[PDB]
Amino acid sequence: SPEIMKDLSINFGKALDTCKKELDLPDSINEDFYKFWKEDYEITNRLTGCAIKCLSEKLEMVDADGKLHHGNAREFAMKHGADDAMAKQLVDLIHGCEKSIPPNDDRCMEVLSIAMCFKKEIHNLKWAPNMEVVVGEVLAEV
Repeated sequence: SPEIMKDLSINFGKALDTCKKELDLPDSINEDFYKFWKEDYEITNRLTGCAIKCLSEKLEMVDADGKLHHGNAREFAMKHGADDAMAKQLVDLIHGCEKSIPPNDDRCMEVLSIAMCFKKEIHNLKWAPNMEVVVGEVLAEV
């Protein structure tokens, strides 16, 4: 029973814009980017990766509702559907990936490879939250 959108896409939008300006990303990519977190495509671009990071620091302009924060998605993921067991599994996975990749330090690369995994797996698991929670996840991670 959709028909909402009080102020979600807008926020994430202003945040993405600020980045594109600081990251210099042609809008063309802004669109293709959205697709990635919805299908199974891949932006495979160290740049689009830094973006995911930039957004994290933007958390202030992202969702000030008082839920999504560095190391806190459980609440932001619960409002959508990722309840306890879920949010826990979601975090236990996104993090599991971090525990999988070698002890690196390339946030852009580490955050990129995980995004592809965290989602892929969830897709074959059984269900799948909204691209929203998924984002607040990679972001809240760092």
